[PDB]
Amino acid sequence: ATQGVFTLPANTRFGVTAFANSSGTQTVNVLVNNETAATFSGQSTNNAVIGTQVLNSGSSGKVQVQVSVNGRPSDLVSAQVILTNELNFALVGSEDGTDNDYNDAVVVINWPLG
Amino acid sequence: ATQGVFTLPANTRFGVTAFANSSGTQTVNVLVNNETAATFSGQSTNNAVIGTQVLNSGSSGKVQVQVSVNGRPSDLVSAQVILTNELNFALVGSEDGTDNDYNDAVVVINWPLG
Amino acid sequence: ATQGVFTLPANTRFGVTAFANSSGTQTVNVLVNNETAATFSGQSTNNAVIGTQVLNSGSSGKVQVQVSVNGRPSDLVSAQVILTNELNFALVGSEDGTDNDYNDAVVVINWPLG
Amino acid sequence: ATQGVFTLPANTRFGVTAFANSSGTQTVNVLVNNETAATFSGQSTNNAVIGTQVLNSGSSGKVQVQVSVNGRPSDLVSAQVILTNELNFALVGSEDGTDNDYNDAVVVINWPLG
Ligand SMILES: [Ca+2]
Ligand SMILES: [Ca+2]
Ligand SMILES: [Ca+2]
Ligand SMILES: [Ca+2]
Ligand SMILES: [Ca+2]
Ligand SMILES: [Ca+2]
Ligand SMILES: [Ca+2]
Ligand SMILES: [Ca+2]
Repeated sequence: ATQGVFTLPANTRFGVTAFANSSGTQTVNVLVNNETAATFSGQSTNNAVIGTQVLNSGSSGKVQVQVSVNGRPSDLVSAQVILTNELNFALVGSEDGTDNDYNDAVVVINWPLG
Repeated sequence: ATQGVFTLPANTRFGVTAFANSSGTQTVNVLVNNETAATFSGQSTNNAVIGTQVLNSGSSGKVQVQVSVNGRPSDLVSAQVILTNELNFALVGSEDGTDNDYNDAVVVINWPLG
Repeated sequence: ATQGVFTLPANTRFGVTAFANSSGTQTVNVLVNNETAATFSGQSTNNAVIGTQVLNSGSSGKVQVQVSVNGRPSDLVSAQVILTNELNFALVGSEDGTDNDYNDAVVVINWPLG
Repeated sequence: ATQGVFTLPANTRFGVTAFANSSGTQTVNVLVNNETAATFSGQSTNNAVIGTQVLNSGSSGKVQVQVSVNGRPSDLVSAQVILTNELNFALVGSEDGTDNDYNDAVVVINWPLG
């Protein structure tokens, strides 16, 4: 199934933050309406917060997270969870190798802000 | 129901990261086996990271997130989500007022690391 | 925080199913736009299905689950989870006593159908 | 990533329930410790409960859900969510065709019981 794709409410600010847990350098791209809106990278085996940014979901509300290592797409897992019918988290994990820890880059999207 | 309390596997490293979205200064305390292990404080209405840390769950695995504003506890909402039977997120939102956006401090715990 | 309240897409069929795990007879009410749309009542300590129904979310999309035992409201916990940006679960647990298992009535709402 | 595989606490009763939403007849197999423990089949486009059973997770705690339609494996999506650190849901959706609704067979596992 497709993973790392989320429909947000239109014209809404959201946070996106990425964490690294890998010997390989992670690159995280965040697309809004199919155009890159943020890119983060780093290399940590201790959960470094390699990047954070505030974005707007725009007219479409379509947000996509992609992760690559050495130019090769990682395998993604994702879900969205909503608490008290108000607080939203879109969650992504990724695997760059064979150990299947799926933490090599972790991406958290949250809304609303403010 | 109790919120913000999570049982992690014992003796496991985990990440904890807090974001703020409120005019009030947020104080996030993270307890491991009922003792304060980390504390983050800050103010933002733009989802700023007010702190991040890596902790060990210890012998009990018991982790609790508390959120307060000027010493008064916020109302918490939380859940744990597990992707591909491996990647864990413990998620907390909090409300310091009446608008019920539950984003005033947002706390993300993730494991495993490395 | 309020629990057991969910905003569904409008005019959408959804499933609602209730399970019981308690010495007490559970009464589950499902409200659509603040009006009772289904009521399930039964008793089991073995996860028996006490009711299942397909309902329409109507013009508002507002769906609320209430649980009581001998007329006393149970304490609720809830969340919504979305898989592959398409498959939705609205999940409710409830506690009628002191053991905090939160399984006394378990309610699963799923959509889309068909 | 692997989907439909869950690690439950050992020697624990759990509920497993399957719903159908497809023109094709669904076959759901539930494995405990790699051995078939339950099997459900049926056709519905109205969320019929094609099976519900209480099983024991045994010494391993390993539970796997497989879904097929006239012998062809469906593509699976899955996640686990835990509410109030007590109430567990393991969720599976499946796609047998081209529309990517992922509801063709829906399987919900819940624990603890009683
Ligand atoms: Ca890895
Ligand atoms: Ca890793
Ligand atoms: Ca607020
Ligand atoms: Ca706020
Ligand atoms: Ca109980
Ligand atoms: Ca019970
Ligand atoms: Ca389908
Ligand atoms: Ca379908």
